[PDB]
Amino acid sequence: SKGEELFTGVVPILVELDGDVNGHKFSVSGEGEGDATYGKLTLKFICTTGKLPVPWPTLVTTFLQCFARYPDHMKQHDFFKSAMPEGYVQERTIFFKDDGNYKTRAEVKFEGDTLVNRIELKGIDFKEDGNILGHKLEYNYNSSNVYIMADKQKNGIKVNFKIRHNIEDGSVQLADHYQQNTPIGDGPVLLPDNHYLSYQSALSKDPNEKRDHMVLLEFVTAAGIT
Repeated sequence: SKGEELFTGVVPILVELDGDVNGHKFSVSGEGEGDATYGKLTLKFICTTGKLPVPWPTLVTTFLQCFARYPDHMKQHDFFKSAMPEGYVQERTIFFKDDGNYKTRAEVKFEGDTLVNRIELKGIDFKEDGNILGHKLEYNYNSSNVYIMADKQKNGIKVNFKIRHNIEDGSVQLADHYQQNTPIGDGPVLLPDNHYLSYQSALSKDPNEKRDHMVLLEFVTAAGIT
């Protein structure tokens, strides 16, 4: 079985990120599970290399759009599942307004019965005491919309959206995200009509975990096509 069928149940997820932000190197491991039928992800991330040198909320968007719930009438527009199990490559630049930038490359594919997202992230030109390195961002998340359109020129899609990280003084740190996805395997794939994914998310902590970590729950629904 392969394609829009592998996500009918709960699917285990793995995340591996090796990072370098302004020369500060770190690694994060995550695990949990997803159920695309309900548009639900549940993940816990632990920084295995010590103190995370950037705020957890700045990595939420980095840490599985294949688990979006697409309505039946939108089900023929779900690129992410249509590319599975071969998977896709995910690339981003994330521009933090008046601060540094992130660049990410990720691989999403089925390894056995587990979906695995392996990510590399490098960040540069961040201020030593900016909102990111100075840990001035509130630990919370707002509701966002993620806009998707086809990029036929690359046999993939182009995606962009803008996240708004709340700062402890009531101001906002903006993060302009630009992303494109192309399949990892060589083959057909579904290219969508213009549409968006509606995101809601929640961050918490595990009271019994001694290490720096993040527990994350996401709800994802496709919309924008009538």
